[PDB]
Amino acid sequence: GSHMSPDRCQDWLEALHWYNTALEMTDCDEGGEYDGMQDEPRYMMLAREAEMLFTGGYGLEKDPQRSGDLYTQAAEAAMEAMKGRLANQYYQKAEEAWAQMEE
Repeated sequence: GSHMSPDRCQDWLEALHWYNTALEMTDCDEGGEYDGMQDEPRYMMLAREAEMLFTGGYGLEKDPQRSGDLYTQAAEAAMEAMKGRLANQYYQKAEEAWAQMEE
């Protein structure tokens, strides 16, 4: 191969189609695919803040609600960036965030 490319363009639809109800673990197969990603990834920022809202971050109080809202937005931006694995994980984390309120 020349360079790992996001040829898994259908995988993010597939991933979100099967859903991820928090407690569903996946392969977590997120390595490094460099093709078409000519953009400054917003989903990492959104997920980083979501993480700060999840476990408590730099001046961010833990809030499962905002945490999931940020993770769901992050998943949108992730699946937008042809990265289904990230979208799935962030969605998995969004579900976990709210699941913590019913546990």
